[PDB]
Order: sequence, then structure tokens, then C-alpha cells
Amino acid sequence: GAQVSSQKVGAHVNYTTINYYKDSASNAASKLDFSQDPSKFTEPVKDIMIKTAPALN
Amino acid sequence: GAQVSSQKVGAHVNYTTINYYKDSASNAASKLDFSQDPSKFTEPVKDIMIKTAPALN
Amino acid sequence: GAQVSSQKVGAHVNYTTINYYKDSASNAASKLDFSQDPSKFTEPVKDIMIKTAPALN
Amino acid sequence: GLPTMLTPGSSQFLTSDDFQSPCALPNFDVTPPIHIPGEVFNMMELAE
Amino acid sequence: GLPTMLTPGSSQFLTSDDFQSPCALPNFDVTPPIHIPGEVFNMMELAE
Amino acid sequence: GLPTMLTPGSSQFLTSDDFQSPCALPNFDVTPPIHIPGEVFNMMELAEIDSMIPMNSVTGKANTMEMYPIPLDDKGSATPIFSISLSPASDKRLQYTMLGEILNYYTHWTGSLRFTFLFCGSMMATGKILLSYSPPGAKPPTTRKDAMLGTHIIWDLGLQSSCTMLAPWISNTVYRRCIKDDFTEGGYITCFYQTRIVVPSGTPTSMFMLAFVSACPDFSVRLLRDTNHISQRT
Amino acid sequence: GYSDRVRQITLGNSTITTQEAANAVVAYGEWPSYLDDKEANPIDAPTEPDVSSNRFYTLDSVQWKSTSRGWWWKLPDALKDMGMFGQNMYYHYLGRSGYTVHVQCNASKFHQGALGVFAIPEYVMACNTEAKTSYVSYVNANPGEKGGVFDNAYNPSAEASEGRKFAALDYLLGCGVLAGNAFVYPHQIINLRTNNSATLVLPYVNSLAIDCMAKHNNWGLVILPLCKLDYAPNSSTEIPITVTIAPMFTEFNGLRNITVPATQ
Amino acid sequence: PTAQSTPLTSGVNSQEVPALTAVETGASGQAVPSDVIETRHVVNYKTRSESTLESFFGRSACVTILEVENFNATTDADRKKQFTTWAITYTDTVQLRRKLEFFTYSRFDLEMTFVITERYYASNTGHARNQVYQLMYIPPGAPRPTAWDDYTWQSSSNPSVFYTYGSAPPRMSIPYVGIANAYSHFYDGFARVPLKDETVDSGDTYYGLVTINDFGTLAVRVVNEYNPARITSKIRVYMKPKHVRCWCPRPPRAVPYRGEGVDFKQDSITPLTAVENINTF
Amino acid sequence: PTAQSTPLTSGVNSQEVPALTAVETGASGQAVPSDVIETRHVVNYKTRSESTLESFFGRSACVTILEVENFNATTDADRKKQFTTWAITYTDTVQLRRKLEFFTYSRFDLEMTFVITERYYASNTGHARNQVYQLMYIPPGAPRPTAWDDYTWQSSSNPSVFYTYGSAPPRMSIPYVGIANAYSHFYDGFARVPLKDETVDSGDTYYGLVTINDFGTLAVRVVNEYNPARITSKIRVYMKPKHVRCWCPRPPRAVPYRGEGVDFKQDSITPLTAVENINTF
Amino acid sequence: PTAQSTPLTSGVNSQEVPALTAVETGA
Ligand SMILES: [Ca+2]
Ligand SMILES: [Ca+2]
Ligand SMILES: [Ca+2]
Ligand SMILES: [Ca+2]
Ligand SMILES: [Ca+2]
Ligand SMILES: [Ca+2]
Ligand SMILES: [Ca+2]
Ligand SMILES: [Ca+2]
Ligand SMILES: [Ca+2]
Ligand SMILES: [Cl-]
Ligand SMILES: [Cl-]
Ligand SMILES: [Cl-]
Ligand SMILES: [Cl-]
Ligand SMILES: [Cl-]
Ligand SMILES: [Cl-]
Repeated sequence: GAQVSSQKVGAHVNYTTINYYKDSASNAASKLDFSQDPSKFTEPVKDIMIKTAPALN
Repeated sequence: GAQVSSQKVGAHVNYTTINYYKDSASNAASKLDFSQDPSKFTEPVKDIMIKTAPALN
Repeated sequence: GAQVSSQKVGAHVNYTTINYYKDSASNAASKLDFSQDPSKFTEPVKDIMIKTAPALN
Repeated sequence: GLPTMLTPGSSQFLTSDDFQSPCALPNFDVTPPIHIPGEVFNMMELAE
Repeated sequence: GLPTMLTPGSSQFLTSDDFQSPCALPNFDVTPPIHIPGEVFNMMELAE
Repeated sequence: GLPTMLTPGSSQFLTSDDFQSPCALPNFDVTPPIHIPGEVFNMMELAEIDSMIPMNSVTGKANTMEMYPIPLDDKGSATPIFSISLSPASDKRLQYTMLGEILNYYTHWTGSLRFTFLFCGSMMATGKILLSYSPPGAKPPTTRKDAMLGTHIIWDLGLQSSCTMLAPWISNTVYRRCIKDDFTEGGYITCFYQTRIVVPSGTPTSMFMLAFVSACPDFSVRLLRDTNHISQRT
Repeated sequence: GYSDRVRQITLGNSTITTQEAANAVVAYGEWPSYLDDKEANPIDAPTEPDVSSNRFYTLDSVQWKSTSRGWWWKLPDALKDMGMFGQNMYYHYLGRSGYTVHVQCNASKFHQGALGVFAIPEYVMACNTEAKTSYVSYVNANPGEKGGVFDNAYNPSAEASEGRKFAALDYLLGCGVLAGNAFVYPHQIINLRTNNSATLVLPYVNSLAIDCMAKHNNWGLVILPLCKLDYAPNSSTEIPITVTIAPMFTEFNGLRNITVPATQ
Repeated sequence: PTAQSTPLTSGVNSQEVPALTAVETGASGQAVPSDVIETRHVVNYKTRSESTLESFFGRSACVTILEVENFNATTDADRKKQFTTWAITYTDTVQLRRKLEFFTYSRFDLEMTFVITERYYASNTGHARNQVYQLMYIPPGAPRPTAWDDYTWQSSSNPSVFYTYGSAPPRMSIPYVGIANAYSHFYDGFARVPLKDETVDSGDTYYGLVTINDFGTLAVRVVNEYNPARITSKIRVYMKPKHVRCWCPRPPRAVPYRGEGVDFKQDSITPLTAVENINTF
Repeated sequence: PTAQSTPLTSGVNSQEVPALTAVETGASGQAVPSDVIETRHVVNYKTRSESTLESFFGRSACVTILEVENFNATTDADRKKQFTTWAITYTDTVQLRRKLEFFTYSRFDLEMTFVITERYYASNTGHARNQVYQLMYIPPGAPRPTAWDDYTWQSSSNPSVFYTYGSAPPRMSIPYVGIANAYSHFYDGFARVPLKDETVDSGDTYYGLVTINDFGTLAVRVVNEYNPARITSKIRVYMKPKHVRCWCPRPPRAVPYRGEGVDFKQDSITPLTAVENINTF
Repeated sequence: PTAQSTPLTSGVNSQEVPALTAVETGA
């Protein structure tokens, strides 16, 4: 049942988690999720725009 | 997740550590580090000095 | 890290110990040591004395 | 009982703590997720 | 936290207890032992 | 819940404890490390560095730069040049050396002490000087003929400017205490002209040497404590 | 043939010789170097002026007298007006540099005296008013090549406005620590009977990869007479001390218009 | 690893002269006893465990004492006694500061612990229910409280700890939070370059670390409203550096501090007690 | 391991005479019952578990009682009641001391436990908030407090324990801290050699362990400032030797102690009660 | 995963013009 995961590094290891409760709502924080896709907000265009090319041709 | 390490000897064994927190800053003291290099302060000279030899030749 | 040892018997098993601290001084009592050599106090003589023999011959 | 010893911090409420806690509505069946457009994962996505 | 429940005996100081406790002088280097004559291991050695 | 039972010590705050505790800034990204010159790992590294003994801290010279230089001259007196007890934490002159300052954060010390002397007369000055360490328990040496019965070195002044005298670890106890204490007394360091300092004409007839102290690699300290060298009003 | 006493140092178009050296110090055992990509911070392509700036600059000489209490300089402050080093320093927001420091003082086989020569990281000194703390003007903190002198007396000002300079008290190293312990810093001694020069090679030292040279001095250079100058035929004689310093592995970032610091 | 053992050695009569050196080089003396006396073999089992940096700094040290009160405040001055703010620093006290200042730079995580104590102000005003304290860390830029019950204490983003009087001393860890690659204990410089002919004041500006340091603010209140009995509290703040690295050693502080800087005080610059004579055992 | 079983033996008529010996040799009598009577076989399952040194010493024993108070002190004498200092020793009490003194030398780690109790000094001065205590171990050389709130209590390097009244008795372990290879319970000597014709006083000097022992000082205060109600406290200090070794047994103390030494008191040197006759059952 | 590193680059003289764009596009 024990999960061993990497800690966030400090000034200068791993840590252990066991879930004690039958509901996932009881669990501690979700693990770090570094997912991102800024383009859905910063570049939501139909036709691909190549930076080095003219935006309008 | 458990780390087993040698204890500091007393008057007359090992001990066990498990990290409970996701941040390394939460961890107990760093393990004894016996590293040293006094020469960087006591002998920071460019040319090697052999004790038995004259310091100035 | 866990040590399993025999208990002192009662009226009518084993027990488990884990050391939690990095200094042996923190540990619980030393295990029973039945060592003995009364002769260093009761018979500290240079020449062996055989009980059935005369002490002085 | 298992012999234990309380350390400093015991019983405090640190608002940035990250502990488990009992659920007030046990075995509750959450509404199934569906895909919604525009999911954000990081505030830096918005900063860009 | 791990759910726990305190039992009778909790917080008492029994003078014949046998528990671990934190060291006030961590990583202290004790004087090395040397052999000394006349070591005693049991009070019954003295009774003999 | 798991049945548990609290033991003595529960809820106490021991300032030398070593426990984990929750982080107030979870998932904080620390600044990446870079290499910086001069990393120190052990206070004993610092204790091995020579620092100057304020050997001449007499009235009018204490708390001035003139507390350091040890007066020498070409007169060849039989009186000792300096005399000091091997009490590196508590002595009025040794306590403020780098070694002395480090020792005053500890209760116990052990090992050999290195005393290095730099002659700062002119190149034309010659001389021979006796440097001695007398382990304790006998009349403190005030003459060369008593001093030379102890551990000693005869230093010939010359091109090599400096001479090292050792106070080797010679003790009943395995550690001495970092306080003035008869039981852990360390003995006596003295210095005499072996011949005399000689100079030709047109040359200063009085001059100085500097004395340094440092710990040897056999040296260590124990039992962290607060120093008596810093305080504040309340 | 080769000797601990005889050395040549060449940087750029400049060379130093000495025939009475005493080895050389490399501070903390580390030679200077350029900033590695894995430790870098500002992202613009840096200027590395090389031979134009990484060369020996000789400061105005000072006079050692039997009454002198000592001298101090800060770095890169002491070189701020030196040729192309100074120009590169002031045209950029950021700079880093190591140094070769060569202190020169010859006399005769009949003179005596000893100078402690110390390189001190972050050489913060006390101010000269007790009405305030940390109360030193930019102009007084940054004297340039003239540096400053130590005193054997502490006389803080009656009014705060008149005490905005360093209290460079010799035996407290101008900063509340005993001067006898200055040997924990990279150092040599010029003992006139033995040697006529000191050479210290300094890496860049800071808690950052690169920093604002016009705001921040990385090193102090301290010269203290540990044993007073003496010369029997004339106790009032004076001998020069000359300081010559070469920047090394200089690197600058954040080019713009030139920085011109306040002068009063 | 142990401190050095001593080898068995006899005498010498030799052109090898380890007793002489030249400290002009910048090297300290290096000779050891076996170089200058006859020695026996002694095995050294002793270690330098307690002088590692982690061991030297491995203590919780008091760095300040704060005061807060809980009573019915009817004046501005008394309203300001219902909470307190403190710029986080180690310079209010001298002991930890002096130890840190053996070094120019450091890098460490921090364990912070607090000891909270109370007393009754008077005995003719009844009693007071058990008090809960809020200790809020306010990073630079976050709004600082102007009253004990203003909106800032809702602390949506700032870390706060709520402590119940009589409970174990509260405690939390703080990472290495420096904006440089190490903390600077000394900074020989200024926060900005004053420029030629600018109108900015140059007569009242400061120097050194005080011009650039900012570790935020600790704000403390009693969460409870007032009882008829006025309660006065002290909060002692403790710091322990852990996971420690340090660089560039310095001579330790030899004379009293007189503030956050390196400045010294004219009546307190004579640390040595003069000896009677240079020959005093 | 068990105590000795008894073998089955019958009688003898023999030149082997185990009943006789000569204790002039320094040997104790050695004969056992099977040497001098007819014996049955008896299997002995009993052990000497409870008389091992660890078992004999495996108890927390009270070694002293300290007192501290908390009230508004307006005189030097009353200011000195706000904290207390105690030279650490086992000679304030007699029970643990006597057990240790079965031996000349010992080596052990120490468990220290404390029991802290309070009472009100009077009932017409209101009440007092719950008190926190600081117990600071001051090793030899470290500065000792002269007031309950002076700088020494910041305790940057000395170990301190902060104890909250009503909590479990506080407890810590101490290693074997002796500067010799064992503790000496007896020391037949002096701290220095007095030399011929020296001017040092020889009329008021002491003898034995008191001249060389120093285990530092325990300093205790109430951390809280004063309430209107004066509170008086006792701190009982307990010691348990653990991980014990001992050497060189001694006769136990037969008459009352009168101080830290082996000295005895003239009115208390008759431990035996006389029997009516040598033939008294 | 980390934030973006910066590559070593020199100058250009080119028909590639990444400095210009048209934010009318919604990008
Ligand atoms: Ca484009
Ligand atoms: Ca040599
Ligand atoms: Ca017989
Ligand atoms: Ca270039
Ligand atoms: Ca060894
Ligand atoms: Ca030898
Ligand atoms: Ca048996
Ligand atoms: Ca028989
Ligand atoms: Ca990256
Ligand atoms: Cl200039
Ligand atoms: Cl200007
Ligand atoms: Cl609120
Ligand atoms: Cl309320
Ligand atoms: Cl305090
Ligand atoms: Cl209080």
C-alpha cells in the first residue's frame, strides 16, 4: 500500500505515503502536474503560423 | 521508503528513518559529512611546498 | 531496521524493536547480559587450586 | 498501545499543511467527468 | 495523519519504564573505551 | 485508530532535537546551486589556520596593533622573551585567537598545538632562540636551564624565516576542558635567547617576531556550548 | 635554477618580474575562470574584453612610514578608472572578474618591517557615527585607486551627517573583529628580510554568478604593518608600496549607455 | 573517518628540516609532533563529528521576543497592541548571528519553532478563556495588517499557523528562499548606483546588507475577542539552520554589536584584558 | 543461562577433602553442598536476570529537588528566586549514590527525566496563566545567568528543554560524557601538585573527586512574566544510568553520608545493633 | 520538467523575420 516518491529538493531524497481512508476525497494534495499547453490560449488559430514566416501572406 | 543507517556510538546499532513530507526542507538534519580540505585555507599556494624541503629555495 | 527478540517469560513470545534516533545514547536498555566470572574476585590466585586437593601442599 | 511521543508542531493548524482527513460524505458517487474546452494546468500558461 | 487512539498509561512516568528518548548532545563522540581490570557483570558475582 | 500510548518527553521542545516538520512553502523551487570558492565543511578546518597570538597584550599595548609583536633585541638577556600557559580556550592571550574563539563553542579539546614564529628583524640580524613546552606538575620554568629540560626546539635565524614548535598532546585525561582548570592544566610555553641576536652597525638593535597558533590534524573538539565572548543587554 | 623567489607574470601587453617573492597564493585554491553555461544567469551574449582589460594596472604608490597604520582598497572600485577595464565596467549593468594582485615593496638588508597583505571577500566596514548604523556614503565607500588608510583611534562624529565614512580602526580590521585573525583570509606577508613582493590570484567570489560592479565590491585588499618599519640611520625614512592589479576572465552583460557615478 | 593517529618515530640527524618554514608564502605552519620529537604510535579513534557545520548549527536558537495583548482597546495606541509585526531577521539577538558570521555566505533550510507564554495584567477583572494565536508569514509585497481583525488575516495565500495556548510549541520548515545562489551574511555595496548630478538624496542613504535584504514580515495576533481580563503574551521565535553549507570563513565578532551592521561602539572596543607582563603563566 | 543445578551425589570416604581450604590464599571458600552432603538431582531453571548491572541500575532515581518562582520581584533576593542554577551531581540524595558506589569506576549513558509541580503562594491575588519552563544545560565555561531574563537563555548552543506545565514529564538522553575512559566514583588525589616553597595557600585546599569533577550546571526558569498571583514550583530531577559497565567492586556505604566526600559523622558511626549474646537465634 | 533554457545564438541578416507578426489573428 505504501507509495514512495521523489521529494521537492531543498537547500542541500524520497518520501513515503500510505492512504488511510476509503474515499479519495480524503487524500492529500495531488502530485505535481507539470502539464501545459499555452497555445490553446496564446495561439488558438486554425492555420499554423510559422514565427519566421509572415503572419499574413 | 525506510532508510537504515548506523547510529553514533554511545557508552556501550542501526536506526530507521522514513520521510513523511513531500519537501526535502521538512527533513531532519543532514547525515554526518566528514569531508574536509584544510589546505584551501592553510596552504593555498600555487607551487607545492614539501615540508622537509626549504620553503624558499 | 526491526529487531525481533525473545521476551522475558511471564506467568503462562517475541517482541519488536526499532531505533528511532541517530545516537545510541537514545536507545532503550541494553539486552540481558548473563556474562560472569566470579573467580576474578573469589579466587584471584596465581597457582590453580583444586578443591578436592589441599589448599596448601 | 504502541508507545509514541508527541513532537513540536503537535495540534497546530498550518494553513499550507498537506494532510489527509476523514470524509464527511463517505462512499459518495461524484458526478462523472466530461471533457470541457479550455482546461488550464498552470498559472504561467495565463502569463504567456 | 495516521488515525491513532491513546490507551491507559498515556503520559505517565513509570520509573522502571524502558523507552527511547532524544539525545541532548547529538553526534557526540564518546571517549574511546580501554580495558580496565575488575569488570563486574552481575551483583551475584559480588555475593559469591 | 491505531492504539498508542504517549511516553515521557511528549510535547516538549528540546532545542537540540532533530525531527521533521511540515514545510510552510510547499513545492517551492529553490534557487539552483552554483560553485562558490571557499566552502567549509568542519570548524576544525578553520582551527588548523594560523592566527596571531596577542602575546604582548601588556598595559598600553592591549587592544592596539602593538599587542601582537613580541619584542626582541641584541642584548642577550637571560630573562624569558615570553611565557604563556597551554590553556588555549581560557588564557587571556590565547582566548581571542581563531583557535581560541572556536574552542569557546566547545567544552572539551584534544590534540597537538602548533606554534609558528616569524622573525621580522633585518636580514643582517642573526640569532638562536630556544622555544620550549614543559608538561605540567613541576616548577614553572623561568630560566633557560629549566626550560631546556622540557620539549623544545633551538631555532636558528636565517633565510627560512619561520620556526614551528609543537606542544604535542601530552595529557592524563583524553580531553582537556575549555576553561581554566587545574585538573586539565596543559603546562608551560617559554622562550629564551640560546645565543643572542647579533647585528652589525647601521642596523636596528631592537626588532620583533610574530607568534601564530593553530591546531594539528590530531586535534578535535566536543560538547557544543555557548561562548562567553558575546552578549547583549536586556 | 628555478626558484620560489623568482617569478614572471604576463597578462595582455604587461609583464611583472620579481626576484624576491615567496611563492604565490591562489585564493581558496581556485584559479579564476569564465562563467559556465550550467551556472549562467543573464542570457545576452556577454562581452569578454580579454587583453584590452585583462592586464596589469598600477595604482598610485603610497608611502610606508614608521607611523603608518595601514591601507585599504576595494575591488573592482580601485580599477574603475583603469583603461578599457573601466569602460567595459561602466558600459554594462553586470560584470564579473578575477584578479592577479601584485604588491611591491623593496628596501634593503638593513631595513626591517612586515606587511600583512589580505584579500577579503565582502569587506564591509564600520561607519563613523553612533547616531546611525550602516551609514556610509557611496563616495566615501568608493574612493577608487587612492583607496583609504587605517587609524589607531576611533573618533565617531558629533553629527550623523559628518560621520558617513568608514571607521577604519586597525586592530578591529575596520569591522569589529580582531586583526590577528585576518589570516583566515587569503594572504601573504611582505617581511623585508625575506621578500619584496606579494602575489595573490583571486577567483570571482560572490553569492551570484555575476553582479553590478558599480554597486558592489567583491573583494577588499588590506595592507597592515604587522611589524613597524624601522631603519637605524633614519627612523623617519619612507619606502613606497606599489599595488599593481590585473583583471582576469572578465565577462560583462547588459550593455547600454555609460554609467557615470555621483562624485560628491 | 577519524582525526589523525600518531606514528612511531625516533630521532633524526638530517638535511630534511620540517621544523623551519616561511609563512610569508601565505601557508600556515604545517609541522606535526612526529616532525620535531620522538613519538610513540597512538591509534586515534576520535572523530570531528561535532564540529561539522550541521553539528555546529544543529540547534534551535532564540532570535527575537515579540509581544501581543488581548483587551478592549479604546485608543489607537491600545489597538496597535492587539497585534504585532516583525521584519524577519537574526540580528535582534547576538548568539546565532555570531555563529553564522564565521562565514560570508550560507545556504540552508530553516526550522522555525515558537514558544508562547501569557500572564494576567491584573487580578480584579475576572478571567480569560483559552487563547488561539495566528502567526502569519507576510512575504514582501503582501498587504500588512493595520488592525488585529482586518481582512489580511484571512490569509488565503500567505502561510499562517494557528496555535492553541498550552499545546506543543508550533513548528514549521522553510526552504532556502534566497534570490541569489546563497545567502550573503555580508554585502559590501549598495542597492542602487547614485549618478552624476541627480537630485536624489545622498545624505541619508545606507550601506550594506540592510539596503538589499528583505525576508518579509511575521504578523501575530490573538484570534479571540477581548475578555474582561487583559492578557499579555510573549512569542519567542527560534531558528535552526539545517541542511547547511557555508563558504568563505571570517574572523568572529570580537566586540559588541550595536545594530544590524558591522559598526562598533566607542565604549566597547577593548576586548582584551591586559596581562601583567609578557611572561605571565 | 541459569543458576547452578544440583547433581545427584551419595557419600564419600576419601582422601579428597573439599570441605577444607586455606583462605589465607585470598581465595574465598569454594565448596558447594554436593561436596559435603548427599544431594538429589535438582534442575535449576532460575536465572540471575534481575541482578545484571543493567537490571540493578535500570530505574529512574530522584537526585535533587530544585525550586523556582514567578512573581513581581522588587529586591535582589526576590529577583534571584525567578531562576535557579544547580551543579549537576548525584550527591544531593543518597539512594542512587550508594548503588553507584558499589563500584570504583563506571561507564554509562544517562536518561534524565523531570517532574515539575506548582502551588499558589496565596489566594487573594487572582490567578496565573499556564507556565512554560526552560531547563538549560550549561556546560563548563558557558555563561551562567544572573537574571531570569538575561541573554544567556537564548541558548543558541547549550541544550535547553522547554516544558509546558501539565504535559508529560520531560526527558532526554545524555551520552557517556567523561573526559577519562570511565567515570571515577572515587579519586584518591588532588587537582594539582603543591610545590616546594610556593606561596599558594595549602590550608584551605580540598581532596578527592570534588577537586576535579565538573559536569556543568542546570539552569531553570519560568519563561512567563509575572502574574498578580505568585506561583512557586519544584523541579525534581531523575537519573537512570543505561548501557552500563562498572569496574572494581567496593564495600557499600555502611554509615550516613555528611556531604560529597567519604567523610562520616561522629554521632552516626554505630550501624550494628548489639546482640544480647553470641548465641542469639 | 523545467522552464525554457536559452540557446547560444549569434546575429542574422535574413528574410526570416520572427520579430514581426499580426496580433489581429488572435495569436
Ligand atoms: Ca513572423
Ligand atoms: Ca620546510
Ligand atoms: Ca581443599
Ligand atoms: Ca572578445
Ligand atoms: Ca586515525
Ligand atoms: Ca621524529
Ligand atoms: Ca541450571
Ligand atoms: Ca556428596
Ligand atoms: Ca530547461
Ligand atoms: Cl580611481
Ligand atoms: Cl555628483
Ligand atoms: Cl479572520
Ligand atoms: Cl472570540
Ligand atoms: Cl529568551
Ligand atoms: Cl509572558
